Amino acid sequence: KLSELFQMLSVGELSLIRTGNDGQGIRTQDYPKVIAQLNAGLTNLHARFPLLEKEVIIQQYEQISKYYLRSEFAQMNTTSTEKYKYLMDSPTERFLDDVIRVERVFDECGCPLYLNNEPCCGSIVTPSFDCIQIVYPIETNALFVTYRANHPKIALTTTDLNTEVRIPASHEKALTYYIASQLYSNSPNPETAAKGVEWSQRFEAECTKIENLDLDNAHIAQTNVKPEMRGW
Amino acid sequence: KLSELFQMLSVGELSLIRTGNDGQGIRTQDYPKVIAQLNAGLTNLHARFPLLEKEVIIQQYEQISKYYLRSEFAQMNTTSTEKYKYLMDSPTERFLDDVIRVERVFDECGCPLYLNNEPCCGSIVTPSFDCIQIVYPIETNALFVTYRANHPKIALTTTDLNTEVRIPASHEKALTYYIASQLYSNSPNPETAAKGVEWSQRFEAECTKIENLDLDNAHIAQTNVKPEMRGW
Amino acid sequence: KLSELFQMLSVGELSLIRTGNDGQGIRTQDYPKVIAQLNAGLTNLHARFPLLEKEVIIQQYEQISKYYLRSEFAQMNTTSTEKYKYLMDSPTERFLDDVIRVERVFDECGCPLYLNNEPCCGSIVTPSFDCIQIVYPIETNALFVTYRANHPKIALTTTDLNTEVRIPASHEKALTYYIASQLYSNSPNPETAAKGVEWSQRFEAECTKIENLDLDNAHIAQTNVKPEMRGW
Amino acid sequence: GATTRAMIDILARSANGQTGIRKDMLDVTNRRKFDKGEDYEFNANVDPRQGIYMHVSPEIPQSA
Amino acid sequence: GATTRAMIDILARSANGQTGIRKDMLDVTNRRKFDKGEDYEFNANVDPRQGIYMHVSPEIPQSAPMMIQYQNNEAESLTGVKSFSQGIASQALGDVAAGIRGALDAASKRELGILRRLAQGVVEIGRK
Amino acid sequence: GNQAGMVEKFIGTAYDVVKTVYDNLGEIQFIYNFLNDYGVLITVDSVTELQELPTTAKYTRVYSS
Amino acid sequence: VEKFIGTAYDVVKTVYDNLGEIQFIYNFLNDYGVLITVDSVTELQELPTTAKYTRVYSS
Amino acid sequence: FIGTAYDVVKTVYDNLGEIQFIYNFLNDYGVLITVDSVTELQELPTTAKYTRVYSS
Amino acid sequence: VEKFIGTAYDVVKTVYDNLGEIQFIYNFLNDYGVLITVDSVTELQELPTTAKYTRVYSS
Amino acid sequence: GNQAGMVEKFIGTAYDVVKTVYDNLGEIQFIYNFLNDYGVLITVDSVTELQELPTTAKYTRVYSS
Amino acid sequence: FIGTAYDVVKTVYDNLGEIQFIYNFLNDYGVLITVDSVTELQELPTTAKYTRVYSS
Amino acid sequence: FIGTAYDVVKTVYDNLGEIQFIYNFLNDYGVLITVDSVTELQELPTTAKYTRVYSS
Repeated sequence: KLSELFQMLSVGELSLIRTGNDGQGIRTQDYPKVIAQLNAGLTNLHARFPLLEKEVIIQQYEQISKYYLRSEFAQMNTTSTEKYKYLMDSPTERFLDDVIRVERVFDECGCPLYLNNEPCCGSIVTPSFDCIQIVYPIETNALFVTYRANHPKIALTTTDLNTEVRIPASHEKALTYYIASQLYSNSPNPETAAKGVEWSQRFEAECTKIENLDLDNAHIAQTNVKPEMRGW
Repeated sequence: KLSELFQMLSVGELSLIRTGNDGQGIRTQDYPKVIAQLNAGLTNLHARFPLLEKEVIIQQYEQISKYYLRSEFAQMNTTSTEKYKYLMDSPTERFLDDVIRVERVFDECGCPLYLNNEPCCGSIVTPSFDCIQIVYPIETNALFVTYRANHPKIALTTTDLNTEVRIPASHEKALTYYIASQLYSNSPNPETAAKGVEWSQRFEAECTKIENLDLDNAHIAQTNVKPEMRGW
Repeated sequence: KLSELFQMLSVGELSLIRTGNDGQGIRTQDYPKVIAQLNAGLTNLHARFPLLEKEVIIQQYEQISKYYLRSEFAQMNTTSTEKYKYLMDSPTERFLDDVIRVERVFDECGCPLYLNNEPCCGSIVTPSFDCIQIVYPIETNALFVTYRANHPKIALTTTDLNTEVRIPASHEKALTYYIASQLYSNSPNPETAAKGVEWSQRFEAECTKIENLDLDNAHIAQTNVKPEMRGW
Repeated sequence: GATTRAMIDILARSANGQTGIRKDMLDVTNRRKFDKGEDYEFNANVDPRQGIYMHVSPEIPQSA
Repeated sequence: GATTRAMIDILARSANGQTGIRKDMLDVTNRRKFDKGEDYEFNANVDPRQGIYMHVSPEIPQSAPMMIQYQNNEAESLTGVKSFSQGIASQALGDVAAGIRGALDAASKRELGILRRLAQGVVEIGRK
Repeated sequence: GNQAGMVEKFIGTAYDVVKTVYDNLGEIQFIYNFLNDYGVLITVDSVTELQELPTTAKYTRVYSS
Repeated sequence: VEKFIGTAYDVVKTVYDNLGEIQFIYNFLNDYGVLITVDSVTELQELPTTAKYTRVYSS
Repeated sequence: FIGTAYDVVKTVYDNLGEIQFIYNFLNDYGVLITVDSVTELQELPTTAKYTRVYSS
Repeated sequence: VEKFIGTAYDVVKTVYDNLGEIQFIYNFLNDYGVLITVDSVTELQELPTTAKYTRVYSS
Repeated sequence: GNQAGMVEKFIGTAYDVVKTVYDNLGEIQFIYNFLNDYGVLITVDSVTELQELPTTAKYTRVYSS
Repeated sequence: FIGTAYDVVKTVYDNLGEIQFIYNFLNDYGVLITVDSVTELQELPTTAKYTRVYSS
Repeated sequence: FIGTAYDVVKTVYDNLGEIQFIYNFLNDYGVLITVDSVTELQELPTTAKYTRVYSS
């Protein structure tokens, strides 16, 4: 939970600094400063490691060819006045703007489609960082975009400490070292800047350790299918 | 939004500096200083990464052979007194001078044309940094220039903090480090200049990280078509 | 515009120096000092990059064999008392002495001519840095010299801040770093000279970056025509 | 058939003719002179034996 | 054809004759002397073995001729005709001498298998 | 591509209007026909202008005080 | 050379230029209605049911 | 080939002349406008000086 | 091109869109009951035992 | 895959309701049939509306004060 | 192939029209609601103005 | 070859002599200038000392 992370930061890592309040808990006024750094740390960990991969269904409309990955066009977000909401969200999968990289794209039946392929004029291109361009949209089709997902963003004004930070206990130290590095690096004092650099190096060492141990089952080899494809 | 970026700069990165106002928000008098640096940072990120690619239609006139990529000749910009507005803008695609590199040039039907090719006397040459020279213009034709696009420039006198900064959350830190580097490097103090250099190195490390992870799907390989072209 | 460049120099880059007036705008007495450095920066960028290439028509006279590239012999410059004005300028192309390098030379029909070729006694030689020697001038011919062009020089006594500085937004930082380097390097103070050297190195790094990304479409390869020439 | 296809893949998918030129080698005029086919003139900080490289197909391994 | 085209591409698209000269090698007069063809005189800070470079076409990899030969060997093994060859198959049609018929190898028998059919066609024409 | 991108680029927010017009295109043709033959009752705001109307305007309503 | 007359861009742009007239047609269809007048009752019948406002002039 | 949006746009384009004639006729002469209730009469633009209402 | 009509996603989403009606049916089945009326006693018998509430109109 | 993932994604917490409805589907059909033939006793809150009901509604209970 | 969940969902989907008709009929006209005890009568929604209770 | 702009320029150039003669005749002798309304009469240059106006 966020309370545990705040206590851990207050005593042990952010101890000899103002934000830690001498190990008596993070002040209720410095929340929008640890939370901003925490969002960056969670984004870094969720982009460098595959801690959350999710899929989103994009319903194709006859007059729309550029589909934006924004919650304003979501089926569950009822606050938006968009006439056509092509994102197909469910109470289970909500699509809270947590998109880090669009990896794979499928169709309604389940056949993979090419992504960003120029020679094949049947591929789904990506114009901008959050858009999906379908040159050939059909009113009776739906996409099945799968992406690497981010942690649901914790608002800067969040006050409830029961908001759960969903990271494995192995990356707790990596996140904490990242937060310490980011908070220690703001000041231009050489002595404090050196500590910030040391925290950055230690965070990059923890990440290297987790990569070397593959605690998230990311770098796992697959069955070779090249002989079958080449006709052996 | 711009308010979130201003708060993030004020507390955490531009903390021990005048522009940060000791972590109580950027002053309403220092806006035209963070905004000038923010425009440079957005331009750098949008030129080094393909965060926005857009197309513009250039209608050919019988008497015009040098077509300038300026909003003064746009179809939607009604403030200009130009007799012939050959840029074909729409409420969707507006062409707000956000041109970084003219990459590909097509025709009305959709057949690619050569760009800056000397031996072929049917190629679209580029005289200046914002011009398109058509040696053979026809009154019943239109171009389909596609370019890498920049973020719509935020005016130096902008006061509304609801102007949205459209960058992925992964490049938020890269942009913030760039802003810190630019603001810290103005002073000739060796101690502050060292911090500016460190921020520049950290920005160039974040950019290298994003390049290595390809979070924008930029360096993706394509299907090989050389055997087909060579007649194998 | 020049006003935006002056403001950007005043706050952010030329901040901790006299010319910046502590970030309250460049004084109306220091204009002929930023403008002199700005002209040098624009000349450097326009000579190292092809930001402006232009052509000039030189009408050949029977008694003239050495043609000088000076506005005193221009057709539009009516202030000069020259009997023969062989430069053929138009309201569109004015030839404001903005010549950086004479690259290619053509004839009236459009057939390329050799430049500075000794063995061929039909080539247009270049005696001085601004002269064009035609050993065989004909009263019924005209040249089509094409050169890399400079930014129209901003006068040292210029007071109107609406004079537009025509550079792409990607080279804004390169120009600003060059101006900072030139202004910081005048003083012999070791501490300030080090900052000037750092600005020079950063300018040369920005130029290297733009060269590596080819934002001006300069280093683009051409179609190979050697097999056709060699008879393959 | 598989070994023949592998040999053809090694010989074909490669770059036979694609010649790379170092960006900071020749100026604007010397680049045109080199492209035309005449003698060129390079800067004092670059070497012709390293700046210009013409790709050739890698040799098929003797095992195939 | 593809391998021959690749060989020609390697040999042709290269620079055969383009000679590079280092910019800071010879002064104005010595450059002219070198261009004319006489003896030159270079500065003390440059080396002639590095300043002057004449480009030559890169050598064709030995794999391309090997593949050409192999695909020209898999054709002579499928049809049966092999370039300049000594053949008896044209002299072994019909009732011939034993010595002539006794020098029939595999290629000659392959070539005779078509000759007999072509002669059967002529015999069927002659019967008509 | 089925040229849907062009429709989005130019008719992005007016596609509802365009589709509604296309749905009632037969009634659009009917309304085009009636008007053509002055089949509608033309109204004028005063006299000495009812004469300025084409003779085909068989049906007219004049406004007076 | 080739002249591009009547292509997809031309049709789409021609429709876009006439978007004001299309909007006027939509408003005329959805908001209000016009009075359609005929000469005889037979014609009232020969009229489509979309004419909810009719006037017949008889002797 | 399913160009539904382009099919609709082309079908509208083929009858664009009828729309132009209708707009010109309605903006040139001025006809009688009939509205069902008194409400949309008030919501009518002021350019329609001539109105008729049908009630029960 | 292929039109995907009636696939697994279509059926599942059609069921999901009608989840309110399914919940109403569940509440009607589990919470309360309706009064089912017939014309004669014979029909009362020809009625399933799930009709725990019956009314017969007789002359 | 047996498409159970789609059911979890869309019917994740309402699967109990869906299964309960599917269990009593025969009784659902029976209840669908009765209502169709106005076999249920329709109730109205006043008079002058019992007439507004379809003639097939043979059975009615009227509420009055 | 054992698609038990999908089999249940498809079986419900095949009879979805009956559910729609039942919901529309019950929300359109208003029928008599019968409840066994007085408790669930109070737990009934206020939308059921007509109720009958069977007791012993 | 579609040189529309050059076709127009060449067509004008072929009749340039007529334009030169017209300009010389109008600037040499001085003819009567006729203008429809009184407005363009005032907007006429002062070089036209001779004017005539047609009104109803």
